Amino acid sequence: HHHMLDINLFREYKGGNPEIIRESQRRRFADVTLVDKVIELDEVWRATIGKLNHIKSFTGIISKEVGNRMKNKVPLGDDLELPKEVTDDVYALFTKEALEQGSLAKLNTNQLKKLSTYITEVHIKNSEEEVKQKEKERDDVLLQIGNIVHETVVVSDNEDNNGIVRMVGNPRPKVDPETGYKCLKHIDIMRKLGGLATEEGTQVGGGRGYFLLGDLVRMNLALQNYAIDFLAKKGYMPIYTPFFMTKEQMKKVAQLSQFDEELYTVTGEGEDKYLIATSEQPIAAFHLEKRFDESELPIKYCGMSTCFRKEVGAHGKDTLGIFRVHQFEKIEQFVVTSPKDNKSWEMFDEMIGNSEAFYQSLGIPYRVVNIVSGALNNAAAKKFDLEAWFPGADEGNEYRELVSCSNCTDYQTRRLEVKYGEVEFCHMLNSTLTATSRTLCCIVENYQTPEGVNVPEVLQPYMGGTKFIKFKN
Amino acid sequence: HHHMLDINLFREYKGGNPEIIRESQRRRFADVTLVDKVIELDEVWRATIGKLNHIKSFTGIISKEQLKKLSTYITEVHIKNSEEEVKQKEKERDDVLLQIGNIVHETVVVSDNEDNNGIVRMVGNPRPKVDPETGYKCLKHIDIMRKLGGLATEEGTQVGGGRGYFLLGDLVRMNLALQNYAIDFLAKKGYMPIYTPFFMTKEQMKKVAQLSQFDEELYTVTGEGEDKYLIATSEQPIAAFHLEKRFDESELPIKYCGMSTCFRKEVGAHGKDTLGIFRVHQFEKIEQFVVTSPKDNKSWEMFDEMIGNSEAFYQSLGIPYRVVNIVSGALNNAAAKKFDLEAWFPGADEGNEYRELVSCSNCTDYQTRRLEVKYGQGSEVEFCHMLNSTLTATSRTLCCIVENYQTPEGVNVPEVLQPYMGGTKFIKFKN
Amino acid sequence: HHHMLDINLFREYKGGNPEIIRESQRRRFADVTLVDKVIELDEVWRATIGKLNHIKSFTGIISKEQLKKLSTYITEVHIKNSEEEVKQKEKERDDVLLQIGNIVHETVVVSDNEDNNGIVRMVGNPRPKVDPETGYKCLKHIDIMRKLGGLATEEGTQVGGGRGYFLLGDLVRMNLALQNYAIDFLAKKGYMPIYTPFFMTKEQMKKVAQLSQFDEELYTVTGEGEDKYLIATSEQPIAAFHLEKRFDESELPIKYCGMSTCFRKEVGAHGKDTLGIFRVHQFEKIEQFVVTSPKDNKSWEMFDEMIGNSEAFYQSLGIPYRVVNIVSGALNNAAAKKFDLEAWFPGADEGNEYRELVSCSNCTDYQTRRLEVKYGKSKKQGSEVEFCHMLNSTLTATSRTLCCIVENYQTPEGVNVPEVLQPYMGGTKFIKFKN
Amino acid sequence: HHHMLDINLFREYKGGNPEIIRESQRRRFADVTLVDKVIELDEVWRATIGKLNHIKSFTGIISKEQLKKLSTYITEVHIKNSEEEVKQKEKERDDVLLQIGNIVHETVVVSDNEDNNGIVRMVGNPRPKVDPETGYKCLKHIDIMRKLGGLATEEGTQVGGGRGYFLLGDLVRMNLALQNYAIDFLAKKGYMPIYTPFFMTKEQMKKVAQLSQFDEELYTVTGEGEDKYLIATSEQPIAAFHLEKRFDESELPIKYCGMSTCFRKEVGAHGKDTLGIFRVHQFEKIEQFVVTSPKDNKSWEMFDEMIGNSEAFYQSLGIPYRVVNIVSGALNNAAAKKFDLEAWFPGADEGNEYRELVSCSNCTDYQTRRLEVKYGKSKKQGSEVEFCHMLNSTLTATSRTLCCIVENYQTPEGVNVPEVLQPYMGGTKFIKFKN
Ligand SMILES: Nc1ncnc2c1ncn2[C@@H]1O[C@H](COP(=O)(O)O)[C@@H](O)[C@H]1O
Ligand SMILES: Nc1ncnc2c1ncn2[C@@H]1O[C@H](COP(=O)(O)O)[C@@H](O)[C@H]1O
Ligand SMILES: Nc1ncnc2c1ncn2[C@@H]1O[C@H](COP(=O)(O)O)[C@@H](O)[C@H]1O
Ligand SMILES: Nc1ncnc2c1ncn2[C@@H]1O[C@H](COP(=O)(O)O)[C@@H](O)[C@H]1O
Repeated sequence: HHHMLDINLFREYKGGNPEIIRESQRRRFADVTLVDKVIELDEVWRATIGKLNHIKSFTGIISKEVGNRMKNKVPLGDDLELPKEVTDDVYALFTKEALEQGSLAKLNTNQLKKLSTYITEVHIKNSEEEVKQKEKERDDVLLQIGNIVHETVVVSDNEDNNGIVRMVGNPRPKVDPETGYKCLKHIDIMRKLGGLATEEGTQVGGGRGYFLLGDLVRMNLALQNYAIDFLAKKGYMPIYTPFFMTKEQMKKVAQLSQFDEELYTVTGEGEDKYLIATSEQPIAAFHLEKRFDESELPIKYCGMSTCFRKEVGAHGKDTLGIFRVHQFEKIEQFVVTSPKDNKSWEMFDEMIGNSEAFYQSLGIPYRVVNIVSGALNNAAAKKFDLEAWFPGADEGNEYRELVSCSNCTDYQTRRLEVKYGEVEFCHMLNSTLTATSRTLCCIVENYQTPEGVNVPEVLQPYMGGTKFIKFKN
Repeated sequence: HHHMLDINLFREYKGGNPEIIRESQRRRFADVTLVDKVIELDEVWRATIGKLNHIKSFTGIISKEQLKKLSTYITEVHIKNSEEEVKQKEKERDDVLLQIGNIVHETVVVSDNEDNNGIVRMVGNPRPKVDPETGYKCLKHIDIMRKLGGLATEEGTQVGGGRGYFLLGDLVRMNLALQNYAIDFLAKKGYMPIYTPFFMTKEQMKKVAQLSQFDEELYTVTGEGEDKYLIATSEQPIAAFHLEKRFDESELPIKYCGMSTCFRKEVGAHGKDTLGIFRVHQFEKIEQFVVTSPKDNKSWEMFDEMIGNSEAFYQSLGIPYRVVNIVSGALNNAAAKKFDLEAWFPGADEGNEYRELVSCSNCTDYQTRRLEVKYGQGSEVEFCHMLNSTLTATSRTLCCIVENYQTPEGVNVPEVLQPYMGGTKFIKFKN
Repeated sequence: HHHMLDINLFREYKGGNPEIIRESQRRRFADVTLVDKVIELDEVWRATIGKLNHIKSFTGIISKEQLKKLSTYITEVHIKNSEEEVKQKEKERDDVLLQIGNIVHETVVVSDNEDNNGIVRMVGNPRPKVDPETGYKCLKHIDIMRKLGGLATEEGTQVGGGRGYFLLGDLVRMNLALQNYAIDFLAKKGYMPIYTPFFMTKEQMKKVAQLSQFDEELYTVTGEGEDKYLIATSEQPIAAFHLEKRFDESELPIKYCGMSTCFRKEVGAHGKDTLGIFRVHQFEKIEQFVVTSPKDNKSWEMFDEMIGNSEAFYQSLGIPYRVVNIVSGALNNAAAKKFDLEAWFPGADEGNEYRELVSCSNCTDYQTRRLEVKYGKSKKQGSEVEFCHMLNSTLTATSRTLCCIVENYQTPEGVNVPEVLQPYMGGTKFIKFKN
Repeated sequence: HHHMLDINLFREYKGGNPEIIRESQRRRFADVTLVDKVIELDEVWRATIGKLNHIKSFTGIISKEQLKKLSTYITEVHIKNSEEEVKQKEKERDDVLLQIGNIVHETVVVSDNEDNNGIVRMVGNPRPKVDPETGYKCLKHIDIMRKLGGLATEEGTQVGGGRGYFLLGDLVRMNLALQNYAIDFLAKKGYMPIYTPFFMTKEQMKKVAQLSQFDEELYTVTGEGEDKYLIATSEQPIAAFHLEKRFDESELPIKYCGMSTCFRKEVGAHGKDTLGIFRVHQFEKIEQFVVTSPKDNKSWEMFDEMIGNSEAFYQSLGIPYRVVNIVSGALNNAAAKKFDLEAWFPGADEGNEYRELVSCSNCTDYQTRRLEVKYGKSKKQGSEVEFCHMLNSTLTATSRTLCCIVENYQTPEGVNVPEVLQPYMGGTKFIKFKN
């Protein structure tokens, strides 16, 4: 059983288990004290409701006394103001001892009706606002705690400890044992094909800018076309998205730190917008405030978009070619599931399995890696990456991520109000199928020859039968 | 013979013909007085150079003869003053010249009203708006796509702002099929596929776009490096790709099959074409882009080839259309001539059935001058010619396809696209 | 001999050695093709000058001898055109050259992974994380500072945004003691104190910062005059202080004790080091900054002297550390070599105990070229003048140093004040936990 | 008795006294009609509540007794509509009330012209501008600092923009001595040192600054998270530190020794004080900041104590000064009273010899209302709770104080170090002119 993060989990008196949240924070190497802060604020909130109900009882105590006086035909008295001693402290009049000793008998009936009005206007309203402030204060701390980390996640703060789950395929050696031919790197291969112009690309579009030319363009399309067919046949609905999102929409699907490191701003028509970093962002927002029955789940989407990333944190990293760029196309798996019966965890296995079958069909060797708990973002309960073999890489850098697959359970569906059926929420998952510029880098390295690049068998029909791309220089 | 716009054409005494430029300005319904301003500024410029040479000769007259202090004074006070003043008049002259539009080709219909666009030819068998044998009236593209379950404008606008959309299901696969087929179609005709940056730096965009496009058309993108613009068409980065390059006759023509998503603010078009994905802020477009020699009407022959390519494309899709000669008053400053292909939309409102799907333009050397795309003379060098033409903008082409291929039960897939969609022949209505 | 990066080094037939530049690019894991692009552009530039001078000969042959209009045409159409083409090719060559990083020093560990940073030496006696006799486990800096009542991250972030903090009470006094002691420490070594603008104009900042720093590191400040940047380190304005100056051998070296608040966006480090004041947007830093002669390996001797100063500083504080040789792939474009001092944090999570407190870099003439800090007031070499060298080294960044002190000097009852800081704290020897 | 500005004071029939508010507006030379506008809006607000409660009676009369749909209609169309109208009128009333300035204290000089600032007292023996025996004329601070070699406005403005400056050498050490001595001085009086964020979010800055400060005074800082403002004084973040807190009598007063760099656009002062570091965009300031009980004139006693602290500070430095009572028309909206300390500048132009070094203000509860700094943890008075009082007073802004020191301690050969600062300067007694 994997827990959802909600306020009840913090409440030891209501069947909750706050130590689970502390343990998740420790595995995230995050602020463990947030758990006790939420508990403290929740208790103050609940105590504040108790005070409000205590003040509200004063209303009934007054009206009952007024009612008894009217039945007994007691004169109302003059239109007197409340004594300063009463309004200095109305609480002192409503103790059991004070009432028995005749606290209200000191006031005529006109004064009792003024007192009730005063209590409503000055004390009940003040307490009602204080209840709202404390509720928001608690909820604001709760929003800072990350999703519960799944028990199968490797507990570590260093991705050197990412668990190697399995290895699939036959990675060609960097140096051919019979001819001594050393595998070239993707950028040299693509330039030797005449298919890549980083010089005009950066002149025209800024850093990391590129033009792709010729057969590499046709292979770029072939990958997209095949990926969409591949997922459509597995029941994933193809969906093409806006590449813009309004800022208020983006704030519902992304972490605030992504805004400075990752997201471009776009201005000039209507509200300022962000360019999307992944079709997962608009496809998530697509579900804003919707409700789904068990009979309507799961919902499977094959998302398609160009993706834009500022890569501010990665200056000086992967600066050669189109492995790490600001602009690339990506085919994405996106699934909404029931929150019941470990279905989202079963869907996680299905989605990483889809990506594995995809790269096996391409003849791309890879390994599946279990991402350490300290590196998960706040939404993910678990993340598997597929790291593919790059036989032209510099020593030690041969396995590089091509795919990430995450189960976010109900972390984002809560923020988007994607309800199931004290509401319950759906679960959401996402997984890369293929980001094509980096997959093209991997293909050209694994399929290179001394004369050019072989086209993977499964892509040949999607390229009009082209079997081979010959070096031009 | 079609004239290029350069400073020599303004100079009647040097073999030029400024009345050609005045007549071109009248056909554009533009500021005709700009021609006389260039002539006046050019004459003042030439006289200023003459005064400088007259001043510089004073140096030589002196040199033959404490007599050096006068000579230095002439250099420091007069020669420098005139040499800088020549630059001021030269930049001033060129600044007016840059405002004059390209010479309008003789075959362009001369008019200020696009109601007078010339209908060059009509090709195909457009289906009637209403089937005479059943009474079934063709639906509009937006209704067709929604009945297919393939279009979500509601979530699209919530997520992406005005005109935002999601496309779903078989329509997505048909969108890709159009792109995949278009690229194959042009690659087989010798057009090199090229995928471009969708960003351009502002200095680069200023070389390939008119200044008004920045306000009406181009989004700004910020956050990494210099502020940039989203491209409105792959023609913009592909043109910039040729910045300061030079080509021989043997290296021409250069033919590109450009591919990109395109982004347009459509500020001038609020309230126009507000239903569906006919006019949007974001769409994919396959573009023909060609650089030619400036000799022997080669660019005009390439113009005919390019509109012919688009015609063959829509014939292969079974899309009826007409070719339209855009009136001189509607040409932008770069274009010497523009043909549009307007396709039949049987679901359109009465009178609105033919709508632009393709524009095809010969800009001769107007943009290559600004980009320094030289042909092959010192400063008397010549420049190449550049042309561009839509092959297909896919969201609007999809609108046209579903209207022309609709039935009461769904949408037939055009025959030529079926292999590009895994063999799908028909898309059934879901609601 | 360590080479400076200039155009002459690219010209193999004219005494240069471009393979040295190619090997530096490989060690940086950077774009090697830039070297050949500069060579090609320089050759076209030199050929364009050759064509221009040959056209200029037409004047002497013709003008010495009514074909006089031809001479004007040749000047107006060909000579002017060639002159403009030379200026364009020179700028094109120089723009690519500016993209190549400084020549990496031969003693730098060659690697793309900082796991291979060379451990040069270790100094001190690091206390165990767990007391061997009592089992008391060293607390982390943030918990210590909160138990002292001296750190308010809650009000800090509400008032100042992410990573914002207030410091209160004796922790403030210790923060100040670090700054005052550091400034005295460097003054005794001949480093002149200098207080700088914390704003810099874009034109000047562009000469001392690479383009990636504008997105990852530098805040923009607006509202008076032109938009400006907050400094990330006093190294930036102190370097710019030397703009367009020339220094003779007798006027070097120039040693400055830089002091400022420093401002850093830390965009690349979202989610990293989020607890306490180890990594913040705002901190004070006492900085060693030196201008040296370019002769006789003087800047390399100064590099050793500057890391030695920082080492003696942390020895005097009783802070154990190690000196680390930063791998070539991690150096920024300006640095020819960088040593870090990584101090012991006994409260850190397992495996994270040694963390950077100091960086020390020799940038030789990479920045002085851009700032035109020339060597020699004489112009005898014309445009072949040499430039001074510049170095910088942290002495102490005080919020992170404070974190290190409180972890290393903690007891179960509070924090001992390091002996050398006690006179700077009115004799306070100990700060007691309040909760 | 000094009144707080709250809605009850506007209600003449309910124990208030609106003429007191009108007279405060007249003394401020501000908009008197705001008082009657608040009165009118409050009356309409109270009448709207009366109509709403009367409509609510329809439920009890009707609902107690198939005309049941009428009750729903009355609730859906009239009661909800009246409830919204009450909230709107309350906000409309409160928005006008926020525009009225704090009640001006009775001891404030009533005038619109600061020429009438009251001279409260003068302390010290100001040296003559011209030496009576030698005729030596006192130099101005900028010339002194340049002759010491300690001030670089040329590099300062090139690097940092207008008014930018570097300080070098012993002037830096004296700048630092002022800060360290000031912090020790206030610590002995029980003021806790506090170091603050120099950034503030817009939501918090709006609670401690009036709208005109955003255009004239506050820089905007952008690039990480939301746009923020640079602080103009540590008073701003230290006030915000108390957001939504409640303090009992036993927890007051709260005394802070604020320290920060301060940033000011000085847009209103272009062309004013353009020579040297008397008026700059960036300076360090040691600040007295106090929260007091609202009872028994305690904040007015604290005001006297705070100006007294500043006076003893400048007496210890041997700086002659005068205390000035700032005219009512010049007070900002928050201040009920403001005293300035104006020090003697013997190098100033004729007539400009006394210039502000210190401002000391009692803001009573003007800001604590906006920050919800409540008095008493008990809620026995509900929404009729009282707020604490807040005061602030400069101890020393060091660049301007340095200007005053060098003019007052100059000789023909250099500058004497004030006796009390000598231990803070390693015993340096004198700084000699270098040129
Ligand atoms: N800057 C980039 N350039 C190219 N491909 C990228 C980039 N960032 C991510 N990708 C690809 O997209 C996948 C998903 O990335 P992420 O959403 O960061 O998990 C990666 O595994 C890569 O294949
Ligand atoms: N805002 C738009 N939305 C969709 N398609 C467009 C839009 N603007 C232009 N197009 C398509 O792109 C082609 C070229 O347009 P233009 O570049 O204006 O000549 C048109 O004929 C349309 O097919
Ligand atoms: N964001 C930061 N917060 C606190 N201290 C920092 C930060 N960045 C750098 N430092 C300190 O400043 C020193 C020099 O940093 P750098 O200029 O990056 O080499 C480091 O060794 C740290 O001690
Ligand atoms: N622009 C400035 N430059 C230097 N010192 C200043 C500046 N503005 C204010 N000060 C100092 O700070 C004190 C308090 O200023 P204020 O907060 O305006 O009352 C003044 O008395 C001056 O000593």
